[PDB]
Amino acid sequence: SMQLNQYTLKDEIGKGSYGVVKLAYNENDNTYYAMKVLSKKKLIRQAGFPRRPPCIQPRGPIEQVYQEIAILKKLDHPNVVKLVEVLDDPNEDHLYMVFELVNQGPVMEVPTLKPLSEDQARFYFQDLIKGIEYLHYQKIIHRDIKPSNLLVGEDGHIKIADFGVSNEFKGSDALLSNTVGTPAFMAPESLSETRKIFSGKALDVWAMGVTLYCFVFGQCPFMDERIMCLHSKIKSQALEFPDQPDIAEDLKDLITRMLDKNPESRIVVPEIKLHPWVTRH
Ligand SMILES: COc1ccc2c(-c3ccc(C(=O)O)c(C4CCCC4)c3)ccnc2c1
Repeated sequence: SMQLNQYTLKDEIGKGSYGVVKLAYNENDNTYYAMKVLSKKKLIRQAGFPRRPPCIQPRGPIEQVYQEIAILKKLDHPNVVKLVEVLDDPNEDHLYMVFELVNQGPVMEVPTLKPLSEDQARFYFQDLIKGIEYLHYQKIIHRDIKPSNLLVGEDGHIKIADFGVSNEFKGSDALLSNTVGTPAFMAPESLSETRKIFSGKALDVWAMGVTLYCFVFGQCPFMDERIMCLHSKIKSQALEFPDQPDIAEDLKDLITRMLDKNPESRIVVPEIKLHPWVTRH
């Protein structure tokens, strides 16, 4: 182990888009936390080398980690991770973010041969709806919703984690020309060279749909090892359900509406919350 102020850093417990997460014992309150460890110089290099003056690269890449911190400081919800401390010396390269620990870790790593039952998928999906509606109300889009970023706590409820690429918008929605994400979870409107911008909140809904499909089938609905073919399938392949496991028709309807390739007609979170599959047991 190693010592960092009042914390004793132990094994790696996660690795997200940036940095690594360590188990950290706080000697002041005899409690374990999760500590994300980052290198400022490594974050700057991850955005790419800057271009000589003549999809524009941001001028100051280090601003995204400080946006992530500002976003996390704003959020207090039982289905969202809780940032408790930031350790950041301006004369040091490392940055540390301390979170309340969510003991069981990620709910699923896609693909899996052990999907969730329909009733357990509903319980976790109800948690995901609560967390996402709260983020959207706080004018936050997550941009990387997938099962591996949903942590299961001691209480069996999930918390949304990995805000590394999250964005705060002004107004009613985020207006995007391009976006980040895990390709198998990216919405079709984000994968074409077009003149048209798209809604950030509808990207999160599409990713919730791919997540729910993963919860019950253990793999994404559109999949290919060849990136160009994956993008083509997301944009042009009709959604299909495997013959087994057999799932309820109302669940198929909900997933179909979340995975509407047209973001204008795609179901919105206030409607998802009242869908018959979500409100029954
Ligand atoms: C038991 O295992 C864990 C692992 C990560 C945790 C975290 C945590 C903190 C920050 C990030 C991030 O990269 O931004 C992450 C990601 C790493 C991969 C999954 C999401 C997790 C928080 C609280 N309890 C955790 C418990």
